[PDB]
Amino acid sequence: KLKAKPLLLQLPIGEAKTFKGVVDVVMKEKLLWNCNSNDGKDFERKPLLEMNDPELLKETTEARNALIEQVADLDDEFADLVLEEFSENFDLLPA
Amino acid sequence: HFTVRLTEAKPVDKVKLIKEIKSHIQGINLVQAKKLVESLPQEIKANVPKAEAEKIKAALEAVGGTVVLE
Repeated sequence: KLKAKPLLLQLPIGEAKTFKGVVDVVMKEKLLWNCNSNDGKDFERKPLLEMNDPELLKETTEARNALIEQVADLDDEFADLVLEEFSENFDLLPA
Repeated sequence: HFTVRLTEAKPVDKVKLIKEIKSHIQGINLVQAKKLVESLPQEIKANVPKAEAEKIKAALEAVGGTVVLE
């Protein structure tokens, strides 16, 4: 009902009072917040818990594939680059 | 009904062909479309009506594609 195609870039951990962190799509990392003020003065970067959570890994890679598909269908030059170099990789490049 | 065939893909229209294929098939993915476009000669659609075949061939040739009908 807004009539605009969105590009999801982040996946929350929880919804109802359990949203304690986010998972980035372009960077394949998780950001956590455990404090009251400034939530640790920074965000804690432990990328996908070092290849340990299969569900998180699968969701993150599926989100990355969806984002890549969206951006490639939208832009033509990026579509050309995906066509030319990173087709079967599905993991083009970090950032 | 008619059948459509993509004969050759132009080196400079490689970028524009894939988007048209994606918008025309409506059921294919990006890498599958790329394999379709790199595996010429290869069929695109079959048992397509005449008007739809004309529209898709016109849209495919306006972006730099070699299209034939059988």
